[PDB]
Amino acid sequence: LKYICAECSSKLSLSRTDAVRCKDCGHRILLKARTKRLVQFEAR
Amino acid sequence: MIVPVRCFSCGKVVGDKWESYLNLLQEDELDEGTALSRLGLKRYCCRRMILTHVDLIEKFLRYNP
Amino acid sequence: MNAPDRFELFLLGEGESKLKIDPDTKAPNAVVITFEKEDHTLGNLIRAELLNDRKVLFAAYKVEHPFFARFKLRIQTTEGYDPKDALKNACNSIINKLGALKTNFETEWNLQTL
Amino acid sequence: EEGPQVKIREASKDNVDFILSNVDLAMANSLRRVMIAEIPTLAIDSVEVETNTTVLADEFIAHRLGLIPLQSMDIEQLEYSRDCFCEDHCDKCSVVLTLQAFGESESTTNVYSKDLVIVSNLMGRNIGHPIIQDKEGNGVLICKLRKGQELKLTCVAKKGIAKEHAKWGPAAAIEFEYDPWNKLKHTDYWYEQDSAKEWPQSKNCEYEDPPNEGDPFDYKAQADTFYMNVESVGSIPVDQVVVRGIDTLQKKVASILLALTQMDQD
Ligand SMILES: [Zn+2]
Ligand SMILES: [Zn+2]
Ligand SMILES: [Zn+2]
Repeated sequence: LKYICAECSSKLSLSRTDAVRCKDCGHRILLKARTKRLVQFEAR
Repeated sequence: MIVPVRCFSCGKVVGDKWESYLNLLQEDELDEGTALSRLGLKRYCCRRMILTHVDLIEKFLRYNP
Repeated sequence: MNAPDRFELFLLGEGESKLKIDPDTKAPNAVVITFEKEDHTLGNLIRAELLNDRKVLFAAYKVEHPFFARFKLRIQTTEGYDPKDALKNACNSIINKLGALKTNFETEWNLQTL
Repeated sequence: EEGPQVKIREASKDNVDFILSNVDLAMANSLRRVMIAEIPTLAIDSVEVETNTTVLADEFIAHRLGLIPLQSMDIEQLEYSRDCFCEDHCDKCSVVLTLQAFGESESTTNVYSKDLVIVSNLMGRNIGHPIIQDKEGNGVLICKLRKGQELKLTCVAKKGIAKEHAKWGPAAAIEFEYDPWNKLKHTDYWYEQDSAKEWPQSKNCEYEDPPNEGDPFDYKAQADTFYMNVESVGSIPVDQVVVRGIDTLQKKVASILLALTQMDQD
């Protein structure tokens, strides 16, 4: 799948056997991107 | 966080009266009471709803992520 | 978590009838009617309108528990007067007064400004 | 007419100050209760979030979205989603309106209620349009975006009762006062010295006759004159608030009458 860095606006797609670090950054803090399958919210 | 859309107690819309309120404090240099009065907030529950509120979202927007 | 659905306050459940007419075993010519999915709004009004009828000996409503949207209404009328007819007369009276009130408010509103 | 009477003292777009005459207390109270809760209104009930990079949480936004006042004029020719024979929702029961916001300028990009755009087919019915009583014409401040923050979502608004959720509340605060002189003695006033000098005098006192000390207590008096002030939020005009309130009460009484008509079946 894909991931996004923390302290920079990027869009890595490195799956397993890759992990850290980031593309043109230097830090190893990687967050996971939002799901494509939408979720509904009862506006209450 | 951000200005509550409607007053808890009664139900009057107060979310559209935030910015205006601020103006009435800095542009016309009024006190909080008169500013709240001019916005049609006669009941002290809504008056509370605006006066008592703290806009924290401005400090939240200070982050880059 | 254990909180019930909100629509259970006005939507009738599976098999639950709107009204439950039960023969009161205490005093003769009396009846207890269970109103489902209704609160004080209807009960207080109907009860107050059942006291206007001078052929009604007793009329009282109660909500046995605020958790559940329902209330019981006990009615006792004079002999030769079925209580259901008292309820009907009360209801129709309410409807008429409300209609007249609506007409009056409309006519009064058509004469205003701003 | 012939029964209860109305006397409009003040009237505007947002408020109606009037006097209910020749009415029982329970009917005035019930009218108030119906005006508060049991009046159908269109409000956001479903929120589908695609992208949300704003500060606020998802359901945090969805909540205030639900509280947004929407046009509920022709709400009576709209239908409950629970009654319509459609899957989930459709155009005969719900109103779908989108929201697409994105930080553009270096300054904070505000997201108001005017940014809501109706998508579903209204087919003639005056409905769904978010009420904007704002002077600048912005409406309710929903959110705030930084520089590259985006908020993309869709809202399905359905017909609902304020009894189910306060977001479907057509009215705000309803002022209600009977017998400004305590001539019915429904209230034993609290005091330290003088009861009259301490407790403030109501405005409605201008519309009734003060008691005479030479006169005894009128024990055979009831409550006839009521002073009301109904305030609307915007979804439904004040006159239509009280009128649809009356019609709702009348209708739900007529349903009980109809039930009595139905229980005669073998
Ligand atoms: Zn990076
Ligand atoms: Zn309030
Ligand atoms: Zn439908």
